[PDB]
Amino acid sequence: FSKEESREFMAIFPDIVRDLTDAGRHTDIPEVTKRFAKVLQYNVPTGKKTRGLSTVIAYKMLEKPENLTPENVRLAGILGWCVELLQASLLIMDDLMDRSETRRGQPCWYRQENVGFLAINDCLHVESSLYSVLRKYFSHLPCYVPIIELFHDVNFKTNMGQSLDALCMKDGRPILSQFTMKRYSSIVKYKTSYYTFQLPVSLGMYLADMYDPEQHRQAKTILMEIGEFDQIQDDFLDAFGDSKVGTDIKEGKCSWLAVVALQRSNPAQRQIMEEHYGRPEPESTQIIKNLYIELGLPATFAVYEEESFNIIRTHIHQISKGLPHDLFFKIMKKIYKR
Amino acid sequence: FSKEESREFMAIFPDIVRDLTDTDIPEVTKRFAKVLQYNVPTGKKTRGLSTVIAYKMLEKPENLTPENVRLAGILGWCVELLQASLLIMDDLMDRFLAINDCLHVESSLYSVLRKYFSHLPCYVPIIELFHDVNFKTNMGQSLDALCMKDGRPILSQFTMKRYSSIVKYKTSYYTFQLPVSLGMYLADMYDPEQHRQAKTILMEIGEFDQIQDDFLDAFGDSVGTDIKEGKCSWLAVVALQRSNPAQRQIMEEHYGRPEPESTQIIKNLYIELGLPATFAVYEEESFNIIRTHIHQISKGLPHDLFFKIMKKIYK
Ligand SMILES: CC(C)=CCC/C(C)=C/COP(=O)(O)OP(=O)(O)O
Ligand SMILES: [Mg+2]
Ligand SMILES: [Mg+2]
Ligand SMILES: [Mg+2]
Ligand SMILES: [Mg+2]
Ligand SMILES: [Mg+2]
Repeated sequence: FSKEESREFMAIFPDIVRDLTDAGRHTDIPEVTKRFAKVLQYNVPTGKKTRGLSTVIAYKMLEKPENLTPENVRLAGILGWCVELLQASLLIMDDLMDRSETRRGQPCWYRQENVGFLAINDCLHVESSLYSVLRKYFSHLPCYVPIIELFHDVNFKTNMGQSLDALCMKDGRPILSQFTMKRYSSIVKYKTSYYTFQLPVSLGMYLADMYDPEQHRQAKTILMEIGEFDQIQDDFLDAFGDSKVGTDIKEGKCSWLAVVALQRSNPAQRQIMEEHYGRPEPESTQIIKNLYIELGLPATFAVYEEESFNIIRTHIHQISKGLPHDLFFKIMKKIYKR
Repeated sequence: FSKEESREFMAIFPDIVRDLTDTDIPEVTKRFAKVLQYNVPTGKKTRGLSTVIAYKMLEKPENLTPENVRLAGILGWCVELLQASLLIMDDLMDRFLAINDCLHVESSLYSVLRKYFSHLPCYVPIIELFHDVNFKTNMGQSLDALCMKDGRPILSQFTMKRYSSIVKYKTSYYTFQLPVSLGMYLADMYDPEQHRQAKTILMEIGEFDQIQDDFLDAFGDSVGTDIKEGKCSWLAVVALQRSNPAQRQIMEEHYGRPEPESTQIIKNLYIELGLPATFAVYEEESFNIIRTHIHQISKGLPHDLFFKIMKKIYK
């Protein structure tokens, strides 16, 4: 993203914290409002903010140029921060569920002194807070109700994704019979692609007064295809990228690598996965990495990266109902880095 | 609640489960049906039935159609979905329930609202009420947690002002305000002054409800764990107001400890400090104040609704 777009977006965050903690609403409980400021300051504004900024980009590529006022671009930024509020809520909870040590370079929120399982309340609180932001800045606009309904629906779908991911684990141990490409695809769609890709684009559309369910559906078909590649590349680089140190094997994740390894494995190779996948010992991670190398997963990913890129590019050329192709090409180029 | 009211309310629940669960992801949808079935419809449903009663006592008789009473029942089930999300979060904090099931069950009430209410004039006030009540409930949960540090109760925090705030935010908003404000909105009663007048009485009733509960935790016939858990209970707050330095040291030493003998030491102190007699004086004085405020209720609100709520809490 541009320096001007990044700085404009970052300037909004302190106002959202004031709106949620210092707007003279709850003056009888200052210790709680001061704490919630710290919850927001720790968990919301330190990332790359890809999803927030992408909300602004989407809006700027969907709206008529003559409607792109500083005021409307700031509303897009506020919607972006609501996506970053939802994400913060989801990751606070996922870290507690996964018992992770760090997120985005920082100790996980639940590990901070006197949090622990109180992170569940903080998760609910941060997600609830975005609706207060929506009421303040959007209650007077026609997009208000569609935007509220989109956030609640995406929250419900993301929960289905997280729960489906959990149905791949039994008492801390991966259930390898569950590691199918069909279930993988479903996990990625529900758990990540709705909030990562569909939510920013649909928000841009609503702010631009695009309400045609068919325009949203066309955008969704493409964004779910891009989202699937984004998570597959992420899974690949967890094991094969250059040092973030990847822990997906130890964690027993239903990764694209594990799914494709099980498709390709002879019985001896399947037994290695059963014995060593999702185990804590370093030598068990190395055994799984070595099996991924033996099964040719690097070549497999290289072929998938080229084929998927060509299929998505073809599908974007075929988009209709006046959706701008350049937006979908721009999202592709960010994800494929070409 | 009449047999007819209870039975009509219960008949809605299977529809709500089908609405939310019945797809490319049938194994996780089936699981979510079980999450709902196992956690939402069991036990008394006082908050959801209160929403129906509020609507029936607020609406014009001519508008009380079977169809509108069913809409009130659906709003009551939305309150019960929020209750279930809060009981799940409590079960998770105590401990096939998954940690995200509390978030998922809470999110599901907004899908029910969209389904049944999105075309009605009351829709935005209702969704905004749920949004605000959720935020306030979370603030109250956080304030309760600020009364504990490193596993020990912070007795300097145990003030009546903080106790009243905890009860208001954590409990009374969603238990008492939300059912009545829903009944009002469904009956096209939008006037902020009417909601405010109801709120004054409902927060007083909610305060007595929690104080009675706190009293019975220690003094009721069973099994109460407030003392062992170091809870910011009315008994602990008043004990600290009434204690001399020797009595305060007994609280510092024994409040919030795991040993059964420490719970008996604290119960003995509550007896020594006359907490039972203090509760008797409060129950009589609060009953009189609340009855007075109900008789004074204005802005065209019905007395009988608030008397009914008061009578269920005080018996
Ligand atoms: C309803 C909830 C709480 C959803 C969580 C959403 C999410 C993006 C989880 C992280 O995935 P992960 O655990 O597979 O990977 P990591 O934690 O390593 O990012
Ligand atoms: Mg996870
Ligand atoms: Mg995780
Ligand atoms: Mg990853
Ligand atoms: Mg990780
Ligand atoms: Mg109790």
